[PDB]
Amino acid sequence: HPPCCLYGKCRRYPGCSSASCCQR
Repeated sequence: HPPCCLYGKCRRYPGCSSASCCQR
């Protein structure tokens, strides 16, 4: 995947349900 927190914020690339901007 690219950066999952792009612009700080939580975009839906494959397996970024465990990015940290996604936790909120």
